[PDB]
Amino acid sequence: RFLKVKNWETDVVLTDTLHLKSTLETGCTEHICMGSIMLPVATKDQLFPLAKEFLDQYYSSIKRFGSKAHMDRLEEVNKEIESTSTYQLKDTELIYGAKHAWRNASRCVGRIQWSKLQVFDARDCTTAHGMFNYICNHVKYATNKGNLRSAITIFPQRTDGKHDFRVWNSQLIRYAGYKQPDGSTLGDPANVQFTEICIQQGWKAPRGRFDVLPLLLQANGNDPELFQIPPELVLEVPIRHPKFDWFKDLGLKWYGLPAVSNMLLEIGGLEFSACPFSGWYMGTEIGVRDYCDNSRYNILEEVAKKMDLDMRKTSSLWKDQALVEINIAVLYSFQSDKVTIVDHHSATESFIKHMENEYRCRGGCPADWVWIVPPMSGSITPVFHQEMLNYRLTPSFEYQPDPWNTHVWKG
Amino acid sequence: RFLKVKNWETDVVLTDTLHLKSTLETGCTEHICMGSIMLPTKDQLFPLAKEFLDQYYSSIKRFGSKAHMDRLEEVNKEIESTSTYQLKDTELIYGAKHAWRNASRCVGRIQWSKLQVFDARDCTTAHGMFNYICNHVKYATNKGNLRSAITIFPQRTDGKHDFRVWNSQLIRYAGYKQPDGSTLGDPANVQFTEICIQQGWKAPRGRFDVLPLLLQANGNDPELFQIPPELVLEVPIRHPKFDWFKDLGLKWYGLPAVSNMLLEIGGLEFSACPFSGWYMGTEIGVRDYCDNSRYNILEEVAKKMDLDMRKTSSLWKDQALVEINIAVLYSFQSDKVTIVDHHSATESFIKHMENEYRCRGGCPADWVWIVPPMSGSITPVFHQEMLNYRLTPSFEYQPDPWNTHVW
Ligand code: HEM
Ligand code: HEM
Ligand SMILES: Cc1cc(N)nc(C[C@H]2CNC[C@H]2OCCNCCc2cccc(F)c2)c1
Ligand SMILES: Cc1cc(N)nc(C[C@H]2CNC[C@H]2OCCNCCc2cccc(F)c2)c1
Ligand SMILES: C[C@H](O)[C@H](O)[C@H]1CNc2nc(N)[nH]c(=O)c2N1
Ligand SMILES: C[C@H](O)[C@H](O)[C@H]1CNc2nc(N)[nH]c(=O)c2N1
Ligand SMILES: [Zn+2]
Repeated sequence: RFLKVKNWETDVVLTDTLHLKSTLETGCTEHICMGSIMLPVATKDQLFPLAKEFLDQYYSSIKRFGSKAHMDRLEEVNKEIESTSTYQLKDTELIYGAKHAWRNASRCVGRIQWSKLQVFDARDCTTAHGMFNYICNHVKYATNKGNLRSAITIFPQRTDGKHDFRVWNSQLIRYAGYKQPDGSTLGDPANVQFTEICIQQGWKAPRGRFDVLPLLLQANGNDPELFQIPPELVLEVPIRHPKFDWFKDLGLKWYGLPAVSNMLLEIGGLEFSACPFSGWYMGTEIGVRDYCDNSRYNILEEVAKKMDLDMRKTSSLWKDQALVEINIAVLYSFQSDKVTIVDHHSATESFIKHMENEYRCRGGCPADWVWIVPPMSGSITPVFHQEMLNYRLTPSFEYQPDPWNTHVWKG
Repeated sequence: RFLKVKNWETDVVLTDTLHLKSTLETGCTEHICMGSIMLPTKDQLFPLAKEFLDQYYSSIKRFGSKAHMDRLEEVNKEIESTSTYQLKDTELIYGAKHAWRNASRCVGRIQWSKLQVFDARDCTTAHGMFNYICNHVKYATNKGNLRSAITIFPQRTDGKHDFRVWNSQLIRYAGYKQPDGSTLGDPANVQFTEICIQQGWKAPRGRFDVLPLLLQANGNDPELFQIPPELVLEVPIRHPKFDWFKDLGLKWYGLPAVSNMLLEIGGLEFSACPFSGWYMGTEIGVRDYCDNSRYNILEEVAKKMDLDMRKTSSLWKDQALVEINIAVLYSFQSDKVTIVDHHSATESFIKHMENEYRCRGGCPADWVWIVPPMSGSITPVFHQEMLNYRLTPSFEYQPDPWNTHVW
């Protein structure tokens, strides 16, 4: 079956055959679409077929499908599975696997870069202190004094599900949130819970509006342990505006390195529950979501007062006006300090080129329109007008429950 | 069976049971989501009628009463004899209100039960259609105090005697391809404009020429008609801060009136059913004015604003977008023509959803369409999970008649 997608701005039609490979479920049915729903121990039995499918993919990618080396690898993995109930990936397979999980991430607009990904193999790691060291090196390499480089660090795979490696942080770098008795929140409201957990684990909170959180690291199923990332390793950018001199007095800053640390990486049926990865920001992530969401820093009102906008009625579009200014400020501040950032116009234009290329060379590109279209100025970006098909390919990045919900405390 | 939808900003969770009454297919499968694809007999007619009549009689709390069963036998008999049937006026009104209620891509549904239904099922000619349409336009415009309305022409018979309005909307602006190779006026209507000209329309060849109506009655060739200009309320576009805004030469019409869709009630097909409401400001200010394949005025406006157009990262397009949208709303408000901004419309829609979940067990909603084409995440709908499914009665798309009609 061939499926077509059309761009309604350019009339370009593309043909997807790749979706035929898709194994997993979407959440939708012939009678209901769950396209806007945010979230819609493996055995020997299920494991070899997952391993085979992955090695067939890997050996096709290197143009050695059906070779002796291909056949020998299948038998060796099969034998390792019957012997030990699991198997170990080669370095090369691990690299290919991690790159492909990114290549397959349908909610990621930054995928044009998928094949430049620095893979750090941390599968010899045994302790939380070892994790902290691996994570510091990742941050330093990825930050690169502002010239950001994509990277992922891969800790040991799940075994019985009782010995998981986890990074308890949702991102490697984030700011604390503190609920006051009067119901107001100081810092980032998204991190209130995680911040309480840290404090309870013995973190001494400085209790300001931008306190970088400590790392909370679990190795081999043990109780997690706290670490402060060295501050010379945390690149931050004070936010100012190219025309509004008062913008700086809002006291805003943000960190330069977006690094997601709470996803599960699946490769050939193996589960990597700690696999922190990082790229660089698209401006709207900070300026639209982090600063302007009502449940986040929520600065729209304050910024609009300072611009003296008419706030008596929504139809003055004061919210929209202040929103664009904050986003100019974010981009300007990053560019002036030579910290890599991409604006939403440029990122979306690159994505369309990436998608066309993927359709030609790969037979498709799974994409989640709800997520790809930026949270401001939707239809002035070319992705708004692009039909997309969403489907699940492996290797993949998946969500997993927050560890404080599942962890067995040892004391 | 029971499905939950969460709002991530407010933590409100709703439970959807209404989806279980869906019959039509979505285009998705368990292996693929098509949520962003724009277009994904006697025997057939009776279950359809029975399903419609059951929901009707239940809506007036007479499910399974004497009247209910009686109507079912009467429709059954008429189907058995004539191969079709006729809706009672009450059913036609209910079916139209519900097709709007069920329109998953419409953010304006809080208003669904206040719809004026004009029954035009006695119409026989294009001149008659023209009269009904003018009456619809004058009624709906109401000197700027807009009122929602639908006019419903005779249902389909053999499919060779279709009533059709060939316009996509009752009121739209002409578009002309030029020697230069550029486009004057609205490029979305270049083809339609040409069909009007090959029908003998004398085009003023301007940037805002109201198109004639092209009306097909009973399967015949369509005929041209000019709407009386005094019936077409228009708004000159000016800006509350920027004096120079007036000089761009911009205006828009007050009445949004979709005229190319098909209304399905009880298995009966109404191929001509123009309906109208009132604008959300972004439809004009973001889509009509700023789409690259439309009026595409971004470059011009950013110019008058002396913005830095060197690099995309100065957000010049975004700054200009906002001003333009302020201007559209300001103009309509100053002229007392009903309009709603995207903030107010999406807040009403969240309220409507809450109403529908408690009263009806759900609300079918297409997030890709409900979320405004600007400032998405600062509107509450962005943070609202929605379930999309197809309920009947419904509005459906149909082929452009010029690809189908036999001249
Ligand atoms: C190189 C620059 C990159 C840019 C500009 C970028 C852009 C983005 C953006 C804007 C999102 C949406 C996140 C949200 O709104 O919550 C996203 C999601 C995602 N990206 Fe990227 N990305 C980049 C690199 C990467 C890398 C290196 C990986 C992994 C190797 C990755 C994998 C993912 C995944 C798995 C998601 C889904 C997150 C979720 O569902 O919560 N991306 N990307
Ligand atoms: C009265 C105020 C109304 C507002 C503010 C409103 C708002 C909108 C908007 C913004 C769209 C999306 C159109 C697009 O982006 O192309 C839409 C679509 C739609 N609306 Fe409404 N609406 C209103 C009344 C109505 C009425 C009276 C009906 C019919 C009785 C209706 C039925 C529909 C349908 C069927 C669609 C989908 C059309 C398509 O797919 O092209 N709406 N509405
Ligand atoms: C690698 C990378 C590069 C980049 N530019 N941006 C990113 C996403 C990060 C940063 N800016 C947002 C954050 O995204 C990670 C969290 N994403 C939403 C998680 C979520 C919450 C609730 C329900 C769900 F289903 C999912 C990663
Ligand atoms: C009744 C009403 C009120 C309102 N405020 N707004 C409206 C939508 C009108 C106005 N502003 C746009 C137009 O919408 C009608 C055309 N809609 C898209 C047609 C289409 C093309 C190609 C593929 C598709 F799947 C669909 C109706
Ligand atoms: C309900 C809705 O699906 C949810 O708010 C989504 C919408 N699109 C998104 N898109 C991105 N990139 N990130 C998000 O967090 C969301 N949130
Ligand atoms: C490809 C994509 O589905 C298409 O551009 C859609 C997206 N969302 C939309 N939303 C509305 N309200 N109107 C539209 O025309 C569209 N276009
Ligand atoms: Zn779907």
